[PDB]
Amino acid sequence: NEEDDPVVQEIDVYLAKSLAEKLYLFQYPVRPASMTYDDIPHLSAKIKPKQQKVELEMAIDTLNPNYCRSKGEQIALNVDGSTYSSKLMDKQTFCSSQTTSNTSRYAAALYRQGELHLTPLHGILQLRPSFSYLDKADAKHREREAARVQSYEFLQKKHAEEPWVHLHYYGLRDSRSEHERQYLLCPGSSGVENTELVKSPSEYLMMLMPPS
Amino acid sequence: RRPAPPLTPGRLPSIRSRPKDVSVAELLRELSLTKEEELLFLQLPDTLPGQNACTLADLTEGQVGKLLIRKSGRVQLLLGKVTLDVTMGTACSFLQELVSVGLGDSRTGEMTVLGHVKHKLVCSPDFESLLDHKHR
Amino acid sequence: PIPTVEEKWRLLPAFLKVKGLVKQHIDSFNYFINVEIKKIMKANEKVTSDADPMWYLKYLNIYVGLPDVEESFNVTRPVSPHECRLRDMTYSAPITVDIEYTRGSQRIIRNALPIGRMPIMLRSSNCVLTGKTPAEFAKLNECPLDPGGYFIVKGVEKVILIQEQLSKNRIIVEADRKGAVGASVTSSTHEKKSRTNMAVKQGRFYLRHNTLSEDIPIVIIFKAMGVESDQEIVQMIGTEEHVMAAFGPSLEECQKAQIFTQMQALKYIGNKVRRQKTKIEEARELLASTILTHVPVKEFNFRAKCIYTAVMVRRVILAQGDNKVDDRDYYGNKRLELAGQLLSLLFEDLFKKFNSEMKKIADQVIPKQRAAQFDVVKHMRQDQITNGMVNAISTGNWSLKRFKMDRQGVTQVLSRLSYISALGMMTRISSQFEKTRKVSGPRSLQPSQWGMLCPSDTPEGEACGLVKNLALMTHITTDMEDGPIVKLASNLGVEDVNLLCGEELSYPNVFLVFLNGNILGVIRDHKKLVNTFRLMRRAGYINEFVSISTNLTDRCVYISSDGGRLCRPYIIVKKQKPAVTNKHMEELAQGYRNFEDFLHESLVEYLDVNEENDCNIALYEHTINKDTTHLEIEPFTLLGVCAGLIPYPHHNQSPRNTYQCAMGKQAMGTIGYNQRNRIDTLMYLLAYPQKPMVKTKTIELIEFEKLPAGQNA
Amino acid sequence: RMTVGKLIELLAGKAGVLDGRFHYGTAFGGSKVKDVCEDLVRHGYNYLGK
Amino acid sequence: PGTQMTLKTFHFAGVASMNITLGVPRIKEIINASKAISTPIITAQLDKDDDADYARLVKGRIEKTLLGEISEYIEEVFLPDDCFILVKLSLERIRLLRLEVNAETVRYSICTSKLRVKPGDVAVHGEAVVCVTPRENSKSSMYYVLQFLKEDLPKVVVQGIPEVSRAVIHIDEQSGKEKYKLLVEGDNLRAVMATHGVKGTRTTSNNTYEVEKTLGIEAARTTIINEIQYTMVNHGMSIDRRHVMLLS
Amino acid sequence: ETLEALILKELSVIRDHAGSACLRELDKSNSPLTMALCGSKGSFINISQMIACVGQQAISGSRVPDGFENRSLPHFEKHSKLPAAKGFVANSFYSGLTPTEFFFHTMAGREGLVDTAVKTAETGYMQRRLVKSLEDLCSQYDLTVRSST
Amino acid sequence: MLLFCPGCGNGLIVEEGQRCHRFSCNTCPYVHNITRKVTNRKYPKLKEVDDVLGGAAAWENVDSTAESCPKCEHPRAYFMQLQTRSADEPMTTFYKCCNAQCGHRWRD
DNA sequence: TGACACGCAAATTCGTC
DNA sequence: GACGAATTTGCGTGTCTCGACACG
RNA sequence: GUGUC
Ligand SMILES: [Zn+2]
Ligand SMILES: [Zn+2]
Repeated sequence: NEEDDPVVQEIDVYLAKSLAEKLYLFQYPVRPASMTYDDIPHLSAKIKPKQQKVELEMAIDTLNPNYCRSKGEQIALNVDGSTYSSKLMDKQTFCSSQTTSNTSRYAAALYRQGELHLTPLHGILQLRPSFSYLDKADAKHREREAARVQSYEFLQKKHAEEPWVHLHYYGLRDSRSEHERQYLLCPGSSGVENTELVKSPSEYLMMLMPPS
Repeated sequence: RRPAPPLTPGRLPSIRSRPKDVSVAELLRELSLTKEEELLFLQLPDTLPGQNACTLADLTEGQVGKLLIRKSGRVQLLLGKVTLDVTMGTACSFLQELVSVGLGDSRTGEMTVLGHVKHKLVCSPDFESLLDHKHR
Repeated sequence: PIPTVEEKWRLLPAFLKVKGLVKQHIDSFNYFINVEIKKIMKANEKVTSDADPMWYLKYLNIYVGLPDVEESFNVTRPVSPHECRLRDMTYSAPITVDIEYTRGSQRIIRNALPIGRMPIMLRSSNCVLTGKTPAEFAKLNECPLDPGGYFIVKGVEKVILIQEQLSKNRIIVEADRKGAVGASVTSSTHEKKSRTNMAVKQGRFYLRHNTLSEDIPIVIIFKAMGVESDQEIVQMIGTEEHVMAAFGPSLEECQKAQIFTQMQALKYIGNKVRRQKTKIEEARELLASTILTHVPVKEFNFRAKCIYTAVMVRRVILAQGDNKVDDRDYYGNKRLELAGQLLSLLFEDLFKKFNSEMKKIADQVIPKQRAAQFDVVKHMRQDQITNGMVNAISTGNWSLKRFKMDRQGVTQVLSRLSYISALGMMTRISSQFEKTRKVSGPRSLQPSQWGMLCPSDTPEGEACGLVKNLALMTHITTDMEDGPIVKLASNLGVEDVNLLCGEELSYPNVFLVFLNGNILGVIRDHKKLVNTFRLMRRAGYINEFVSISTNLTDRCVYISSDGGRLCRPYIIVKKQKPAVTNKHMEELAQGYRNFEDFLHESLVEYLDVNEENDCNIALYEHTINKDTTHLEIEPFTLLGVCAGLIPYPHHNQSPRNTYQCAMGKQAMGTIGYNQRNRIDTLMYLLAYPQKPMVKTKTIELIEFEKLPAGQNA
Repeated sequence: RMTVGKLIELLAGKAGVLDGRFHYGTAFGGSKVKDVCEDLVRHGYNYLGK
Repeated sequence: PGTQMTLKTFHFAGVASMNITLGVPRIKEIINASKAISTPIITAQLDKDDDADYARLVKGRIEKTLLGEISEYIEEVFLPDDCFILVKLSLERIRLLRLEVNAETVRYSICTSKLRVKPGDVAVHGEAVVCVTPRENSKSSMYYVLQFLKEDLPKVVVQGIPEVSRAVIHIDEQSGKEKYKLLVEGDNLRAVMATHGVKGTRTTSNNTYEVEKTLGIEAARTTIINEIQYTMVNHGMSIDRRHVMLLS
Repeated sequence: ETLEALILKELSVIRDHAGSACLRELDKSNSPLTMALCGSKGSFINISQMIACVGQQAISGSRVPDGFENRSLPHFEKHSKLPAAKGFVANSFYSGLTPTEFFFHTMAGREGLVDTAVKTAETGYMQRRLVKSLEDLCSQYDLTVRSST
Repeated sequence: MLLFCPGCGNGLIVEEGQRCHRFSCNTCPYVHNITRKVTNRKYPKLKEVDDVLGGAAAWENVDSTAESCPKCEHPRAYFMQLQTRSADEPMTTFYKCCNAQCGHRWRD
């Protein structure tokens, strides 16, 4: 077991609460890691922190060499029979779902030249593209052509209780992004301090597994 | 032709026209020799040793960690006395990015994108050494 | 030559002194009247009327007393079992509860309120026949060699036979008259027994449950659960070349029908669903807590359920195209049922009936009253409980339609022909199948059972394997909780399934964690997980009756902690050698270092049928190899109680062994120490019983040398 | 019927009633037929069964 | 005899692992005289009894041969023009199996098959390469029809008798004598006997209904006497011919 | 499949040769051998099974099937295609069977005990179904068999 | 094969357009041009030619014995051993085979 | 929990106005 | 080109599923 | 329902 003494690498770890309160991890399981979403222009962004509900809408090109306008105008008439402020569909809707409300273990890690910075995460989120604009379209078309227990509608009204927040987007290149990177990178305590937490394994094992 | 029909089984290549696992020690070694700066998603054990539970929120700011790389072994985390082992799991193949949401007074807010994450590590305490110390 | 310890034959008596043969029949009942009887009281805790929300009663604490009899007028004297056996009486003790009820405006707390009686076992904790001495056993006119474990109702000895059933909260994949089909049976503590099945025909999967009119496509169920985009659906199913050629047709017939939104799938299902409130909410609440109730849903999230259905579909796909099929003959899945939980169900149903009908006794009196205050203890009854208990025990008709069950032939009169017929009936086990000629697998001796059920012990006639007997060394595990287990598994580094998508579960390195038919998450390098869990179990923090196994063909680890599993102790060895040495057993021979501290010193351990699947056991100590993990204590414990009377069983043939173990209970002889006092219907006795010259160690273990049923000639 | 344990049990019982001690006949062990037959000679009877 | 007839397939050996029902189930099947039987076994004799490669040639005649069994690789092309499916028929795999299958044979087979296709969009490009063009009509688009056309091309047989499943040749020897007997596992006796290779006069079947409808009623009373006697001689029992003749 | 039968003929040779060499080792007054020569109750198979070796215990006319995963008993190795491991017993009745050999021997004893319990049902059913159709067929006085009509 | 759209996430079906065939779908506007060549290679498992069954080579597997047959005066004999229960009590039966110019099968 | 003989019924093809 | 007539095939439902004796 | 043939 003594063959572990010569080769010993040292790595320092820092933690900061500067950006811990304002931090949300977005997940995109539908998209391959090769492609990116920060390159496509974003028109709007919407959040409710009360229930950790994020609604995004992406802006795509209207008339590019890869576009069939015949289907586009048909879907436009279907949704028309307002959602879109143009003649065709140029926006995509992504809805979220709150996952692992008790997020204390998960923390983001940044590796600079020789130091590691770990920032606690507030919540982890999963972004998924929703298709509800066809639901309302078909429902309205059918409307035109034709004419104590805890349920789900109570929680729907509970969701409706809160107001909504609108957000601006900042992406690849911006002084703000580098500012936030420095604020999450800057440790402040550059000196090597000691006596922060002492807990022998005979105490940590007893704290982990309660005899009661 | 950037937008191409992606594949579910070959989501890693997704070639369609014209998997290798690595250890955390080697991974951090080649991440360091390139002198790059990327973000990592790490999972920590519940109820860390401290001063009831103790997470990073009920903790301090500064240097509270020490990583150790042993020859012909693994990567081993220390907080002075407690000993943990860290390793990689569920290598992600999809897109994962973290942004900073900023809330103003009522509605006006700034949302800035920081970066993406492409590696998930998990760290946990090895109960073997704990039992060896408690028994002896 | 290898160091051999010729001492491990004294571990077995010390182990049977703690528990074993018939002590588990008393353990199941002593644990039920101390743990579950108050769990049922806490379940049905508050009940009130609807006339005006002012009247209510509360259940504080419930307990039972000692066996007492109510004579002419307030005469409660301690009665002995023999007195009840001669007077055609019934051995029972009252149940005194401390409830509170509000009459008028003030609250009344009446302590020691009797609500009924309940039978008590002969050698239970509340009975008088415990912790006594043979001199005092002769004072009460009772045989000290009587093992007990029966019920005395109307002057007859009734014993409840152990009944085996199939495992719940699990997925089975078996083949039928045309092809292969997967099924899932769901039944938790709350009364909800469901049986869903997914079938394959014309390369199209269909889900069948008795609540739906006809088949519903699996992709429709997926889109209704919440997963909308068809890409992540196949991602969760599996990313492989051969699994897509079988999943494409269903996707395209799903695209055929105009269903692309959650509302479309919900309306489709609600139109399909028949039941004797809109269609959307009907389909939503039907997918919520009707199909699979063993997977709880926190708010309305169907993600755990859809990943469960996806891994089920993957198991069916991997079963499809191959000859890998699941059978019901495996005993690692079959569970046993004692008399404890049956009495639990009976008692909870009687208690719910008594609470719900008395709720209607004071519901027709409040408006049609005569004064300002209503007394409820005078509107109280104590005959339905006693009547129901006695009827269920003596009659034998376990009929609970609140539980949707009808069972006959559960209790039987204790055989008092000889001393072996009485003990051998206590270890008799009944099967769930009925006595028919179609069965050949379950009747056939299975290679799975090893040291748990006696092979030779079986009646020859019509039932040729439906009735089985237990082995000498085996233990029935009771039920536990899973809090600390899940906590330690989460701290070990297991991953949350809600974060990673469907693509990573197709990875060969990824392993899934199963706990009592529940997906905890994903774990990598399962060897360290299994090793650490085994070390923690050997330590003493976690209870010893928790099974853990791993299967590589489907790459899943199972963690079993349900009650009703078979457990027998095994000696642990470390890399060439048994941990138990001569100095460890010399202290046992001295009088210290008994079985419990042997288990606390990490020298022996219990293994189940599914956990010994991934373990190597050595017969003797000369056959110990480098991959052997455990060592069987003795090889002669495989024989049962009736087969332990045959000299040189290996010399004899199995038909002769079966004939002799069947005839051993019909042989007439002495019954016990008090045969002149007891008055039974028919009794056969001998004049001068002799002692067997060529005796067996099993004879000495049961002390058959005190009551022999034969003669030397 | 193919029952060989009967003759072994008879032999062991005879040797026991002659010597004066009970002989063990447990499964997968007990006593052999090599040390018992040589003990049946000390008394004066035939060695196996005759 | 039937009460002492309760063990399964007796002649246990690796020589011939043919799942043949013989015992109380076969006697029960004979007594019930059911139309649909289990374990179909048909014995046939060849005209050329010494020539063995000839028996191999006739063995490939009476046997269901599928198209995917011959097809080495199939393709679905996609181009700016209208797409089609292209199957590459292998010639050597027919050669060592000695089939009478050419490209025109497969074309005519698919042209008279159950799947909806007629000789308007099927051609033979070269030697053993066939092309089929998916049309746009009568249920839905051509893409959904392409998924239905790729799953039944292997199902479409190229030669043989469809309900005939498996055939094996048995070598029966003597002092200096050698014979090759054809064992066909099917039911259509009139079709397996009405061929060139096997001798049509000397060929027997196992199903009573098949020999009843093909040969006749008087010829079905003889195959039921030999069937019962063949089940009693492998058990070591002894019955007289008259007891069976009276029941027949 | 070829390996299953290539070693199955190697085990029966040992038993046959042992039984054949045992016949030259026995006396002319051996009571079991005398009864075998007479043929009253016994055969040479029982003699060779009681003296030389039992042989191999076959189940469903084949080897013992696996019972946990790819192995019959947990005492053996995984994917262990060995004769003495799978289903071959070596000790005779006089010598004494081992627990694994005793289990493999009692496995075949339950094969016949469940078979003699089921035969009675369908046998009696086929008997009472066969009698009800042929019970009035009689021979007349002119050498002719007729029915009631 | 299996192809999905990157924008919406649903699958695509190919159908004719205006000037050339197109990769279309019925959930979101997204069309990809069909160019010089698109094709995939499949390899169905080809059939094997099976073995000839029967003959003395197959009988070479099971061991024979040395015992005369009272039909043609030959020591040539194959023996078979089987278990079956008779009317009184089980007894092992044996089958007899003649390895000669006649080659008949009996059960004693 | 196997056996197939009865009805009951819908997809489909030759035929003639 | 369009309507009445007769064929083949998936699917619905009913009956048992050996004998004898003794005891509670 | 149990026990034997
Ligand atoms: Zn699309
Ligand atoms: Zn001959």
